[PDB]
Amino acid sequence: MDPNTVSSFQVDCFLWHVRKRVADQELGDAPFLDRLRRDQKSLRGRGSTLGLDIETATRAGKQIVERILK
Amino acid sequence: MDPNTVSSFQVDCFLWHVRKRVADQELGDAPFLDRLRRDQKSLRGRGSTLGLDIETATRAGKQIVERILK
RNA sequence: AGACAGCAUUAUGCUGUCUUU
RNA sequence: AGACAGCAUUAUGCUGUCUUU
Repeated sequence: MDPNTVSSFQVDCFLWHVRKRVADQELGDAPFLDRLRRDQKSLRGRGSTLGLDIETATRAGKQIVERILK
Repeated sequence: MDPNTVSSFQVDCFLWHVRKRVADQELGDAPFLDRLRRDQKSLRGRGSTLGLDIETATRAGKQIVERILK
């Protein structure tokens, strides 16, 4: 696998999860929710193409984000 | 200000900053960088429409996300 | 009715990953 | 050449915010 393809997928998965939690807390406006829906479909297609699992990639993206924010 | 319009802007600003830091660490693929550029333009337009500053909104988004992830 | 951003559907151009004799 | 996702430009439909008769 191309390293940056995988890391970008992982980060994108984690950031989608963050956005979902924001939406769950009733903080999203209608466009924010529209983007959440579009991006869920996008990540599903990307995940399938890569043979990777979004839930697993989410944990990896969390690790990456935690590293770069310290 | 519509509450969810402002919170969505703040979260989006913070998540853009996170993606920029990911890019700076050479972890982004070309599409990831393409979206970073598009979303920068989008946030500038949204910020201008709202009369808000992206840098200040980034800090608010950080607080929101930290609260959400606790 | 205007400004801004997005989403959906279409077109055209392009980028990336992977497969491909 | 195929699959997937995106970006750019353009068309149409729509959503939200704000402004405005």
